[PDB]
Amino acid sequence: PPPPPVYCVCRQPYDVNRFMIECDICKDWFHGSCVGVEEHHAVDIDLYHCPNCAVLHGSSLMKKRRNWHRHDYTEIDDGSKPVQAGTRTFIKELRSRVFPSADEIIIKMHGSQLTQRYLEKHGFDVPIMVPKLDDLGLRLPSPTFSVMDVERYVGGDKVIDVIDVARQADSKMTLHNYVKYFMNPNRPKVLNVISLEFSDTKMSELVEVPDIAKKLSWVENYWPDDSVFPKPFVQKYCLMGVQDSYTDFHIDFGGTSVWYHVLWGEKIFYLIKPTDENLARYESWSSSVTQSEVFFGDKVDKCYKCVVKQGHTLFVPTGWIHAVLTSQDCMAFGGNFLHNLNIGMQLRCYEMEKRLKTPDLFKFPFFEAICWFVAKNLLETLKELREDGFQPQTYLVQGVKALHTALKLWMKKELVSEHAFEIPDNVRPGHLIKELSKVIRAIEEEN
Ligand SMILES: O=C(O)CNC(=O)C(=O)O
Ligand SMILES: [Fe+2]
Ligand SMILES: [Fe+2]
Ligand SMILES: [Zn+2]
Ligand SMILES: [Zn+2]
Repeated sequence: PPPPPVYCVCRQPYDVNRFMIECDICKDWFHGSCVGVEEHHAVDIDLYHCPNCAVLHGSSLMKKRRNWHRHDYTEIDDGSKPVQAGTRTFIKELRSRVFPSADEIIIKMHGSQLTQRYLEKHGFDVPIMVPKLDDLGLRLPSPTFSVMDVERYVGGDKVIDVIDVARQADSKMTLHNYVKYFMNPNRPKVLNVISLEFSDTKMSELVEVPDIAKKLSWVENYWPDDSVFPKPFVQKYCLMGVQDSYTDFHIDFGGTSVWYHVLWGEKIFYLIKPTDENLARYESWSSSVTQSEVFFGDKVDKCYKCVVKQGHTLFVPTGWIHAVLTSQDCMAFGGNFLHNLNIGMQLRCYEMEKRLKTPDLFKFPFFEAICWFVAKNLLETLKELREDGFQPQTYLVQGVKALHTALKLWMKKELVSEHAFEIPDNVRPGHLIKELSKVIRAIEEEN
């Protein structure tokens, strides 16, 4: 009668859902949580020694650093192989690079001027900087709010996604362990936390997104509360990163627009305009084999450097390509949102993600689902407008049009089989597309 199979110091049966590491001495497996080993520490450990074996054999044999410019710091430091994104060398070169200032393109405003009316008239296609919090409708915890407070409200046991910046790889850690790492001024490595959405926590109550984001948001205006699909929550993110954290050039999921507020620290955004040329080069680079070794800021004509100091708020429009460097230990708040000002661009970005085979976890939850809802709503808003002697605004027309082309396409015989589980259970696809084309045709005639 053999003894039931158990592992680790806790002598528990295997649990394929928990992170484990193997002792090179006893050949047993251990829960990282039981022996104090984080998922990100695994790659640094060559041959692991559990606490028990270490007493007579010493601590784990760690891998040896031979360079400062590659994701694999063990590689010999000769001359072959270029500098990779996120490494110490990369950061040193980035800090000394010369960029045109973002002052050349962004718009500095007062919160009271940033309205829907203002964006419909001047458009929302260049980053907007709002230095003072006044009139934005943005509520945040006081400037004294610290990472320890985040733990206090969110709870130390929550599992968050962390990024090992020098490897440009991610893993999971408890908030408790992350705050513990952040509080020690002596960091063994650079770790960044960029996707801690807290709408579902006690912390959600301390934040109220900017009025302008709430006013324009698709989810805020067109997503039915009674829908069967789980409402997408990408409205409240808490960002924590130590000095030298770095996120490479990308375009927000679903072509969303974003707002960022630095509570303390300093962040530097490298902005690239979404011209057709830039978007093309971006998709090439994004899918290239040498991506990690090419600074995208060198593949375009202008890469603007935007310093966002604590207390400031930045809004970045649809499709803009940007990278971010954490200049100082930083805590920030931000959120994403879709709107009617640049539907075409939003759809363009969605399609690019499909081609690039972007993982489901890195996209706007129910993008097509919300696109149907919006179309259904805009059809009515368009009728009512004409049924009152009014000429719909050009951008809205061009937008609803772009949405028409997209919708029609998602139904094509060969395609329809995919964008199926996405179509909300209360809209008539064909009917909708038809009623749309009709109204578009009218405005395109009686105007
Ligand atoms: O974490 C940062 O400094 C910047 N993050 C992002 O732009 C993002 O998560 O999409
Ligand atoms: Fe060993
Ligand atoms: Fe971003
Ligand atoms: Zn052992
Ligand atoms: Zn255990």
